[PDB]
Amino acid sequence: MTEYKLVVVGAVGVGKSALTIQLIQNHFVDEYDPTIEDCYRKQVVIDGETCLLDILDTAGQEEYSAMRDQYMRTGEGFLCVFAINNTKSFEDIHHYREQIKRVKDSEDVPMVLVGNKSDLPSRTVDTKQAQDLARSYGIPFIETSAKTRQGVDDAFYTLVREIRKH
Ligand SMILES: Nc1nc2c(ncn2[C@@H]2O[C@H](COP(=O)(O)OP(=O)(O)O)[C@@H](O)[C@H]2O)c(=O)[nH]1
Ligand SMILES: *Sc1cccc2ccccc12
Ligand SMILES: [Mg+2]
Repeated sequence: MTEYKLVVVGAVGVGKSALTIQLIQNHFVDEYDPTIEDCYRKQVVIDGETCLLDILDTAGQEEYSAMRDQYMRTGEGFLCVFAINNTKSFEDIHHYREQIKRVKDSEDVPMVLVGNKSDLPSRTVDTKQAQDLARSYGIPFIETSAKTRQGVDDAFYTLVREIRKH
């Protein structure tokens, strides 16, 4: 059956691991080693079509490695994650976006922009400015909380739809 290869990228601490573990294991893990990169696989059903998701939860020290480049070439879609209380992580999106397009040598790569930690009160990044950036990229924007589950399945499933459309 169909497999979708997803790569979760973004600055350290934005919640890549928390998002991935919430999606797969349905619980919020609050102090997951920042240095661990790993693959999470799970069978799921999406719009009826039964699926295998292969999700790469990236670690920052691997950024310029030959292995990262191969993983990006293999990856079919990218969840580009920032935190809504961390402006720098939002500004880093530009960097990850350009890297993915370069490494995969394409201007149209399946992607979703994710603004995580939506449960936190101290917002520094407006939804509108994230929506504006996503529009400029021509990709969906989904706001999530790995802690509460809000938006998590939508983020990942929407990325699968983006891969289908491609
Ligand atoms: N309140 C809240 N905390 C979060 C959320 N996602 C991650 N965190 C916390 O933010 C920190 C970094 O999360 P982590 O998943 O390790 O980030 P990574 O470096 O992108 O893998 C951890 O302390 C998590 O508990 C969220 O949606 N809400
Ligand atoms: S989850 C996983 C494991 C190995 C290689 C991958 C490439 C791209 C996406 C996900 C991967
Ligand atoms: Mg992590």
